[PDB]
Amino acid sequence: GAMNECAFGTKDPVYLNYHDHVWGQPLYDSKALFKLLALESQHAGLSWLTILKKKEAYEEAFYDFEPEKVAQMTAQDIDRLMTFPNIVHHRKKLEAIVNQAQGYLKIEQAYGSFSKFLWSYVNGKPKDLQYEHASDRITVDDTATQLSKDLKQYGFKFLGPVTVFSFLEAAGLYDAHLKDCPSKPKHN
Ligand SMILES: Cn1cnc(N)c2ncnc1-2
Ligand SMILES: [Zn+2]
Repeated sequence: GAMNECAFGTKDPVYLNYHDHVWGQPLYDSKALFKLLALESQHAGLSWLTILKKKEAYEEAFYDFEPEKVAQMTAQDIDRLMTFPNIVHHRKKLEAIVNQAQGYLKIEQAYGSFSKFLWSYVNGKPKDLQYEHASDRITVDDTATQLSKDLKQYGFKFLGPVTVFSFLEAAGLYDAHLKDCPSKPKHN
């Protein structure tokens, strides 16, 4: 039915729990948003479920994505992570998270809150994309393109427009659930 169409055809409870409890569900906590963003940056070349299943390994490797701690990681820390089990052993991908954490800190210095910075891109409330079929879905748009360009100036890496669009859907700044999906959030 609708949930199958909405949730990328999966019957995996890990992915379904993610669909129901995280994906497209508005998230306002700054450190939690950073986490989703950093995980999205690890996707390219792999399946998304692959990254999802590596989440706990990443949390251990990156101090539960606490940006103050991640931003201080050294080349020697990355050397160590290249053989840490069950994260993606892609050196630029791992280095990118450290750079992202530095950029988060710069944003917070200028704007107070990474969450307030991000939510501004949708005027403070979730944009319902109003999809009816999975075939309606696009992979990038103007807002994601702008946010991608803007993050670069603060030192974020591995976050192109398509990747940022995926993050907006995941964080619930965009609601990409189908109209009849039982997990579609209510809006006001
Ligand atoms: C298919 N899919 C579902 N959820 C996400 N967060 C994703 N990121 C990249 N691709 C994704
Ligand atoms: Zn859904």
